[PDB]
Amino acid sequence: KQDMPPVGGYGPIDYKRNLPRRGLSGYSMFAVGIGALLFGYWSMMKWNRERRRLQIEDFEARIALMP
Amino acid sequence: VAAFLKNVWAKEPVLVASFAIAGLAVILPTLSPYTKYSLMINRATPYNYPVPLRDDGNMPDVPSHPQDPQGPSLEWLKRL
Repeated sequence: KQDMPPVGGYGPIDYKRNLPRRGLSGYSMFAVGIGALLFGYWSMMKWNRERRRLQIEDFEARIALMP
Repeated sequence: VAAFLKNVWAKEPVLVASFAIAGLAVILPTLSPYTKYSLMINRATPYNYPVPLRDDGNMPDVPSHPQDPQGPSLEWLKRL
């Protein structure tokens, strides 16, 4: 008399197949790429030109002496 | 030819991006006035020694005093 089949309690689990967790698509990408890229170029011309100012300063001490 | 940019950018999207960097690179050095500031600096970098010359009568300009306003003005860069 002690056999298995239970009265209730069932799901089931799915046979489904989906995980569309997107994801900033469709022209939202290529937008964070370009602006941060020119931001790095914007970081230039305030350092290389600044080091160029120090570069003439470095060559200044050479020319002032040597007579 | 209007879909020709939309039947290869959905077909081979690698060299299409190369030709756009082949473009926008040849054209722009002839466009913005930030160039020729590249030329004014790259000539005004003193390597060698500026040797003075001999006076005889003239004197058109530039006496012996270095801190006199007697030469050019490249001092815009320090103000820049």
